[PDB]
Amino acid sequence: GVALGATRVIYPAGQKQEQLAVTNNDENSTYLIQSWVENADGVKDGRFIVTPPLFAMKGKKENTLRILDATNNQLPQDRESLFWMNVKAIPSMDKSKLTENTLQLAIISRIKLYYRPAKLALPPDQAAEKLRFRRSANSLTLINPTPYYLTVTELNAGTRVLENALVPPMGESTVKLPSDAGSNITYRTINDYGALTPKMTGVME
Repeated sequence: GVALGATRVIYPAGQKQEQLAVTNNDENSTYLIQSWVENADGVKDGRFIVTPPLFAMKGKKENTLRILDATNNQLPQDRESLFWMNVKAIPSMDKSKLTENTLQLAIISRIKLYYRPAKLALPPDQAAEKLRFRRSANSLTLINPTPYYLTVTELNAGTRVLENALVPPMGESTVKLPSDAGSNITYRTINDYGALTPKMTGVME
């Protein structure tokens, strides 16, 4: 819920500030966008700040967020970094001035944000071609123990078609797989421009 400029956002050596639009589907309801960024842990750490981080707008409008460098914290270079760019978007946050703490109204849009100064020696086109896969009679583990982080969208594994997933940092994720799943894997990915790729082949081992 809420129609932000994208469903996924990238900071390719943003080295100033980037942007993310906000719009709505409905045109009656007003919204209160309340961005915060999180250290992949869902802890809100001001390693990123947003500007305006906090606004109301009328739902059918645009109001862009800009998202700017507040890291400076000795981020790694032997691997990259991943953020969650959470937005509580309340369709008008009335009934939150000391009236209990149980206002359900919160379309938390929960977006993901990549960081990459891209100063790793890993060739970023091949990042998706060294994301390994391990198939089982229940699961398909995504294997991103690589330093770079790329998205895998619409994973096809043998005789089955699977969900979108996101990459954990230098680690493995899992999606559902049947007790059939042939030895072909293919997928689309999100490259650093937000370019959802053509159908590309994929790399189990």
